[PDB]
Amino acid sequence: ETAAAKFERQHMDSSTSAASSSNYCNQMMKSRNLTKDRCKPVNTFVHESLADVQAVCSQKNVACKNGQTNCYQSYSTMSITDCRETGSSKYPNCAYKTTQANKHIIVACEGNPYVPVHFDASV
Ligand SMILES: Nc1ncnc2c1ncn2[C@@H]1O[C@H](COP(=O)(O)OP(=O)(O)OP(=O)(O)O)[C@@H](O)[C@H]1O
Repeated sequence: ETAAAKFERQHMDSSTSAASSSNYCNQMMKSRNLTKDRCKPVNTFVHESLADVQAVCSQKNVACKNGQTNCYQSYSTMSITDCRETGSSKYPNCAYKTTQANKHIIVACEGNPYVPVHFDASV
């Protein structure tokens, strides 16, 4: 699995313009293998074309949280959904608070082609 393909699986959801229910996260985290070896604590999904998110690799260059300079912030807010684990969730019954938002995404890019491999933050 390429880092790029991995990024699409953990972070991308073109299927829908946003989460409708408070249990998007439960379905999505399970169905993308994010709750397989353990319950991943937090995970953001992005509801935009794969082309709109890839285009972020030549938008606003900013400093990554780990110190590298291959991070880029989007000029536009984008539709995102934050999944956060509930303290009353125990593997294997992973449970998640769904949160819908419009924020700028920050991603790290790499490769030829230069594509997103890492989600750094949203602002
Ligand atoms: N500037 C960077 N910061 C962090 N990771 C980076 C950076 N640039 C490239 N990467 C690469 O991205 C890959 C994926 O990182 P990671 O597993 O944290 O992705 P993620 O989508 O952030 O996962 P999570 O949702 O668990 O935070 C790593 O193999 C790493 O080499």
